[PDB]
Amino acid sequence: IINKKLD
Amino acid sequence: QVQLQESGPGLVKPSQTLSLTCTVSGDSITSGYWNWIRQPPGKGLEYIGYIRYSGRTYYNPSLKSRVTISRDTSKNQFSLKLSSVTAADTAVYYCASVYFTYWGQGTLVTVSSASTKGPSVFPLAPSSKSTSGGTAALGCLVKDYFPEPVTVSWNSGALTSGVHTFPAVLQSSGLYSLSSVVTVPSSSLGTETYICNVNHKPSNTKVDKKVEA
Amino acid sequence: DVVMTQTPLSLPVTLGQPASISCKSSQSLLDSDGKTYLNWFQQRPGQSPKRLISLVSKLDSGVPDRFSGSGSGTDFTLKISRVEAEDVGVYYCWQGSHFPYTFGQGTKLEIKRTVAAPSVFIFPPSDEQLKSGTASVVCLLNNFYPREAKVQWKVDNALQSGNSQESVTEQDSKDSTYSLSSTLTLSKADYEKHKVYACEVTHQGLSSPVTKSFNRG
Repeated sequence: IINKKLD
Repeated sequence: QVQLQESGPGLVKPSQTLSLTCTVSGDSITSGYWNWIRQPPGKGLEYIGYIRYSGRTYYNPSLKSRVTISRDTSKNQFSLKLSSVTAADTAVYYCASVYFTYWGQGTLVTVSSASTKGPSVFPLAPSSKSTSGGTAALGCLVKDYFPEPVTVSWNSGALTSGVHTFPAVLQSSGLYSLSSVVTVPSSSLGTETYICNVNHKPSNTKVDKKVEA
Repeated sequence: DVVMTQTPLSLPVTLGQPASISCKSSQSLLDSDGKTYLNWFQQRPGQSPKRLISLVSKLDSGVPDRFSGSGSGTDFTLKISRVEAEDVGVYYCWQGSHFPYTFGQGTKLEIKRTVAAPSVFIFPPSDEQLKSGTASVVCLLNNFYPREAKVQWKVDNALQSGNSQESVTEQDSKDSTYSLSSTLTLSKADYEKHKVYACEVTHQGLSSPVTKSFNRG
């Protein structure tokens, strides 16, 4: 579950 | 699941460099993102930055001139370097996995020119006046150490339920002090041995104290 | 950076009642990819923060459905339909659509539970500490609610003033109770001058004050 911009 | 644990000196003199290491178990740091984040006393959370699966780093521009994050894939460890510290860098420092799913327990770093000092450990002896029917209280008084924190365990971790370790208080001497107490059955006295184990990492001291009735 | 602000910063909630925390950001968090990276942490007492809500309203794993999240663009709400004891802690909203990631001040959720009286214990100083020249007399108030309590020291019936220090635990995540220590500090010389050391406690959970005392012998 993605909760963040990584780049 | 992924486990993380940070390590490093609890005390850093002003204008010196703080160094911390995070050891990762259960998955390789060649694969994820590895974050540092800090919690100054009573002052929410502050993101520091990360190192990537590939070694690429991102730094909070609030800190980027004094901060380095690096990694040792041989030891499955990544690390934090924050130079020219001031009392503003006093905080709990946490490492965490990608999306902050898994966390270390955090390590308190105190920025101060005062010297470290380990604690004296005195018994809070169970008496007839520390027993309430079936319940007796006993403890350890952990006095005059700097800086925070001390860790107190009981019978090397076998005695977990019933423990209260109170928050430290800063005395006007500039030293901290706290008590750790535990409630046990009054029947266990005389027959069960009770020992408190005090860890003061900043001074590299561990103290074991047998508490007798 | 993008600023996160929470309200209130302190939230006392009766067990079983609902609770609401508002979060507002200084910029929209709706990214062009269609996602809104507003999230919530729960920091239980003595622990690190843990994921609670992701993307405004998706409950993260292991989170009870009593929790809800809402809002769009700049105004956000955390909701607990019925507050339970495990909800004790600090709640942080944070933002992951702009670098650097930024976090709210945190809202401390304190729990109002059943009133319960402390159990009181008293400890004489050990002979060992006396050799250092100082005497610490500890009075312990265990597992009580609310946190307010009056602890007075009496030495041979003399009311003590200005030589005591108290410390209170965070409230328990399972019991929602407090425990308290009160420490009376004397020189060994002054400790040896007197016989009876008494710790006197009043609390809303008590019909009468409770005294614990010892005889220094």
